[PDB]
Amino acid sequence: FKIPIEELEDRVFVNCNTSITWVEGTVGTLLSDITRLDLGKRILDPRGIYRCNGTDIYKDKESTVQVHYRMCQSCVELDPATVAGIIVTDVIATLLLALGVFCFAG
Amino acid sequence: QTPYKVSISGTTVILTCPQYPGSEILWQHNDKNIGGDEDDKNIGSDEDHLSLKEFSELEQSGYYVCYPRGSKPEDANFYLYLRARVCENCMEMDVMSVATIVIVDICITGGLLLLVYYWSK
Amino acid sequence: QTPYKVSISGTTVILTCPQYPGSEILWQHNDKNIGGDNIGSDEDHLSLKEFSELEQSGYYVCYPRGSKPEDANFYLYLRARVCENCMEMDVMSVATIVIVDICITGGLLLLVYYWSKN
Amino acid sequence: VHTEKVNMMSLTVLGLRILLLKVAGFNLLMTLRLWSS
Amino acid sequence: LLDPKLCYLLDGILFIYGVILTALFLRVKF
Amino acid sequence: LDPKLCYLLDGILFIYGVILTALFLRVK
Amino acid sequence: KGNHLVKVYDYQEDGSVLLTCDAEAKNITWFKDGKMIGFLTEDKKKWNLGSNAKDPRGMYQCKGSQNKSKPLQVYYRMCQNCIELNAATISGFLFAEIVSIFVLAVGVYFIAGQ
Amino acid sequence: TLLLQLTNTSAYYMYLLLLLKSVVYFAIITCCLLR
Repeated sequence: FKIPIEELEDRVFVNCNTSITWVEGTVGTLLSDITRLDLGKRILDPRGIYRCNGTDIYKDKESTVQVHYRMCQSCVELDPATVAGIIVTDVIATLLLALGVFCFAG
Repeated sequence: QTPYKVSISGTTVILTCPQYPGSEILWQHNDKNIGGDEDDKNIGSDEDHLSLKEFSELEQSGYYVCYPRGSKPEDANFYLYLRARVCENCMEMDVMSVATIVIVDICITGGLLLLVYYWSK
Repeated sequence: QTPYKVSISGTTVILTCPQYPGSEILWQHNDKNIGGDNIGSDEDHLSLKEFSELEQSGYYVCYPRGSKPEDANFYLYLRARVCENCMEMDVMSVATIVIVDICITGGLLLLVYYWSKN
Repeated sequence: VHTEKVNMMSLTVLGLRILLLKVAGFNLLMTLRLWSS
Repeated sequence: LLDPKLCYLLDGILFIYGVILTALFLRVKF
Repeated sequence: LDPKLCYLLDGILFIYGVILTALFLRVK
Repeated sequence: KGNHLVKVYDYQEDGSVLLTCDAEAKNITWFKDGKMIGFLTEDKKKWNLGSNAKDPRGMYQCKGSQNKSKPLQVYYRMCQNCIELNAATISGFLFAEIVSIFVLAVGVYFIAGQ
Repeated sequence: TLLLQLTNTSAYYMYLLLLLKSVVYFAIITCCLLR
């Protein structure tokens, strides 16, 4: 038994057959009427541990889904060369500034 | 109850399930058994958790299962549906972390300047 | 060899497929028959003006008239993104402008120093 | 359409600005150390 | 994205630096 | 809005700051 | 069809480009700009190029089991460097350069033996 | 967003250029210092 998940346009839905009882996770923008609940934007990186009850052919069963999307948007691709150069030049510049303030103080 | 942990670093993903530690476990996704067969060397299952490298957006991005031998694949009551935009050599940083590091850098630089000026005496 | 050459400048894209000593050279695009008479089409280039990203990309095959659209030489699979005017700095251009600015600042600053020393 | 490298450029431009600030402060400080003003 | 927030943060830091020092200058000149 | 305005205002603030720095440390 | 079996897969929202050669053989290698570089092992026929940021180019051949496969091409130029040329950016460049030159000239003038 | 990348690249080039200018200024002042 699985929990079907489909993205119509930009929303991740959870509907299996009936209402889904959230137990821990994200319970935010929901168009909960009886069946489908979604969590709004796809880019919003939604997670959570869910549940739904017996379906049409399968009574009294209970299987849980766990959405763990990782559509990172605030998400930076660091280049080792660039970051290394930046940090080493920063420390060199601060040492040079210390040298300059020392030379002025005298 | 015993939630999954998808810990990822760069292009590689570490996926572990604490449902029943201490037993042989083969995790199948999409109606076929993908455990330890040395297939493609991409699935490295050492003791309990299986890792994937060269993750793709389309394939191997779907449901998942945990259960030991004896029990049938259609017995387990857990399913992980993860979609991972797996990226190479990258991380997630909000503005707060950058603000913190910038403020720290400015502060330590000012402190060093004041220290040197004090030593100038 | 046949070095299929594409040069993109501004919002107009022109290209060339050196295989022809002078022929009709019909063009194709995902089984479409782009060209003729509107949509840009030259004797050698295609002058892709107003080149948007999603609506205009894919295969491009240079095959002369009288031949099947399959037994051609090459393709290019042109994918490009045009904002408006912009320009692209290769490392040579940035090195050149940096060197020019070095020359300018060095000369002017040395001259003002010479003037001020007087 | 991806937002993967624009964050990298915005992070490195901050480093460039902080380096410019430090070096300008240094240079001003020494120039004033000399004499005149 | 974070560029607008980062630029405004750095601008705020530099404005704080400007304001404190002009206050100090106004103190000394007075 | 737009980052262009932010950067222009940052440059104006920077030049003002450096000029005031020079004046302050000249007088003091 | 004839002699043309190189299909590039696309319509994925992530930054990756990749090839497919629809040949039925064992260990079909990949040519590149006229000298061989890549090599294929089984269980995959998906000789990825990386990301559409480094602007991949060149003509690629997979050696079909008759003689060869003529290329398609690769050309990706998204934006990478995108300096605007409106009435704002060039004016800002000139203004900043003039201001910096002026400030440094004033400093140098003050510097000269005074 | 495209405009962010546009402005960011322009400004990165601008700030690199400014730092390059300040470097030669430092060279001049340090030549004066040592002499």
